[PDB]
Amino acid sequence: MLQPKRTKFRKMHKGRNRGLAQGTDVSFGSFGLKAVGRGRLTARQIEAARRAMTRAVKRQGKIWIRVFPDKPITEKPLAVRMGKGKGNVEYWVALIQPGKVLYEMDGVPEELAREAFKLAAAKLPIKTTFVTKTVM
Amino acid sequence: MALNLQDKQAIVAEVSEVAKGALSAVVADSRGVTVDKMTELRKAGREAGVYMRVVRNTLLRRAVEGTPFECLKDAFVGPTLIAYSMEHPGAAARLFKEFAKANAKFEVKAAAFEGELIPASQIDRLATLPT
Amino acid sequence: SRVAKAPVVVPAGVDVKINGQVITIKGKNGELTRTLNDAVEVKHADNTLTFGPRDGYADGWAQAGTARALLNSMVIGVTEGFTKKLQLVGVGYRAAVKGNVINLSLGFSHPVDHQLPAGITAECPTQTEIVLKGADKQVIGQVAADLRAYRRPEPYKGKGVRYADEVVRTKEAKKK
Amino acid sequence: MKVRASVKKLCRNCKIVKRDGVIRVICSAEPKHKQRQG
Amino acid sequence: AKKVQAYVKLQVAAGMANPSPPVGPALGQQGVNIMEFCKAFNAKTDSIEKGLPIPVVITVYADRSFTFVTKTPPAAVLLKKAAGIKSGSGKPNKDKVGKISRAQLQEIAQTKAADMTGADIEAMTRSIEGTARSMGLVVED
Amino acid sequence: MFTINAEVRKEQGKGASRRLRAANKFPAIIYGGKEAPLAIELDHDKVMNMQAKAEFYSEVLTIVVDGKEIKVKAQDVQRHPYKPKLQHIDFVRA
RNA sequence: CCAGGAUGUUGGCUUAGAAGCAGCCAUCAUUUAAAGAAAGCGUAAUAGCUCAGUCGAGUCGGCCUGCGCGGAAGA
Ligand SMILES: [Zn+2]
Repeated sequence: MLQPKRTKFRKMHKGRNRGLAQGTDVSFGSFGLKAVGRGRLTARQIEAARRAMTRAVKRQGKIWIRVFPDKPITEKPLAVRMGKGKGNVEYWVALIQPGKVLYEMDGVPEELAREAFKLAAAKLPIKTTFVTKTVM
Repeated sequence: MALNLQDKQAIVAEVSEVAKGALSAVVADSRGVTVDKMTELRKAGREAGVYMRVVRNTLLRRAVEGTPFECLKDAFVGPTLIAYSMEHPGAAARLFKEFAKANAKFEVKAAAFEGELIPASQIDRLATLPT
Repeated sequence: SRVAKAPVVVPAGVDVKINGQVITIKGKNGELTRTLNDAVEVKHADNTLTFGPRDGYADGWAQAGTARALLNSMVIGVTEGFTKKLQLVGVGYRAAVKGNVINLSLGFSHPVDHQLPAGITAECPTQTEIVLKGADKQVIGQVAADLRAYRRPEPYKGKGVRYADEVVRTKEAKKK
Repeated sequence: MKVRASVKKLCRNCKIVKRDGVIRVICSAEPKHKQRQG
Repeated sequence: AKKVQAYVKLQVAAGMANPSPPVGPALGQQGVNIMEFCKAFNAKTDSIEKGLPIPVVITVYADRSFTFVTKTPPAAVLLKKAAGIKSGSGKPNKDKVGKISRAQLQEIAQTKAADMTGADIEAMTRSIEGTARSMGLVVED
Repeated sequence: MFTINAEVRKEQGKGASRRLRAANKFPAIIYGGKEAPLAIELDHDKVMNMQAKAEFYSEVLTIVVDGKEIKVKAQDVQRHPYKPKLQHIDFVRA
């Protein structure tokens, strides 16, 4: 999966996800999957979403991952009293703001593009929209 | 699908330019016929296998209209097929006449020999003309 | 809509009586009296019957389209008449008609005696073929369906009552 | 038939018809394409 | 020239007169005899040359025998003794493999006097030169 | 080439800008040359289809405001956070 | 709706055999209004289905959006 090979810190606070997103336009490929809803993508959701599109396109073209978890999440198991120290990291998520260019693709037709991201979007928890590279 | 405007203007424009130089253009009904028969009719007229083509009454109407022609609408009723001759004597009427081998005539609605209109009762007159 | 735009013609002798929303089509064979919806507006002019919607209704034409085919078949039934031929495929499957009742032996341990509705007569040119006739297309289609339920042909041999205009596909019996 | 919230048109002979208030998928080339609850 | 009325076509070559291993009873199970495929078949086959896979219609009515009229064989059977090699392509397009030419298959597909559309000896002539290059072969025309 | 009917704005600020987006309209501004900036309110739909063409960002544009054709050029554009709409476009006198 | 829906050619290699319809490739040409070296079912290979002139004016479906639909089964 996708996760920081090294971090200055192991744990991190909650951190609210407010405001819009930055990466809204594609600057690597001709197509790509854009986000519309609000939430967070885990290493599993991102990885699984990549296999879908990457598979719907056999072994041609190229895909990019603009997003990245880089955010540890701690959780306490069952039969555990509240407190007693912060929980332990179980997985890493990535804050996705409305307009975050999730993935991108290039080297394949426009029709095959939607189909690819269509099987990948179903893997994502939040809604998404298909976008095309625009000039300026 | 359909054909774009510019793409249809040429189609009619072509069939019209060939009608201005066509020494003949007989019309008849060709329903229930097979390809083997159509080809045979084409091989008879010209060894090039090209002869007798089916066209709509419209494509022909505006084609016969785009060119100074009149009194031919009656020849355009339902299934219509044209047979013109851009070269050689337009006496190739005997070929198709013998091909249909029909004791009637109705099928061969009308025609236009050398800019001269001719009914269905004249298809035999030209088909019986001596060498 | 479009279908309603095509006025229906009524042959000679075909007496047409309109009473508000009721249509009585009496001709050469039988007499049908159907009641239109309420959004349909039939207009009896010349020797044909036009159809159109009515201000104040949504579907409008959605109803006129049906009323166009309805009365249409009504005229065809009182003129040429409808007919449905159902042949019985299989061994031991015979058929007989004693009056207004049809006896069928579809392997059942007891001969079935289907009762014919209003005006629906049928004979049997063969021990495995029935020919239904009537003036109402809806009825002649229902009766043929009833005898079609007694034994629905299986996709292996087609054994059972079927339709002369029906194509039954079969399949193998699997391997082992 | 296979009933399930999701219903689509598999083959080209598929048809999405509504009856009484329930989306159905009628087929005339493959009884397996028969669906319900859409 | 009419409609459907029996007309199969399964053969391996003109040499094998009514074979068995390749097809056998497969060339006659509806109205053709697995024996008369030498009488009416070789009625003129041995009068020319046996070595080119030549097919043929069937046409059966109900008069026991059949009136099948043999015609021109495939244009590929000329790609093993008229074009060049008989097989062995090695790699599809990763290599130009072999290569035909203009003069080649020129007067070879011309002999056809019972097929081809259009007498234009230029449009119906090159019509038998497409596949000769479609198999990775180069065009020396 | 691309004629875009415009009308000088009567009030600025995000407040007015928002009221424009709620009526199939969006804020704009034409700067450049020695002339002073001018607030402009273009139609959403209209410009929404004009920007669909790459020739809209390449070729010169002609904005008609108060009976005046000002030959400008697309400098920058701000699209909606996630919807296929426009927020504001900057034009330069050229 | 009633129609047509062809031909080179069963395209070449492979194979028991593959012919539009295992699979590698290739995908030009043709007579035309139009027909892909071929969509799905179907054959052991074929066959057989079949999709992509008349009638006479409306039809096709992606996008933005409102209101609804199914998704929705507890004592
Ligand atoms: Zn279906």
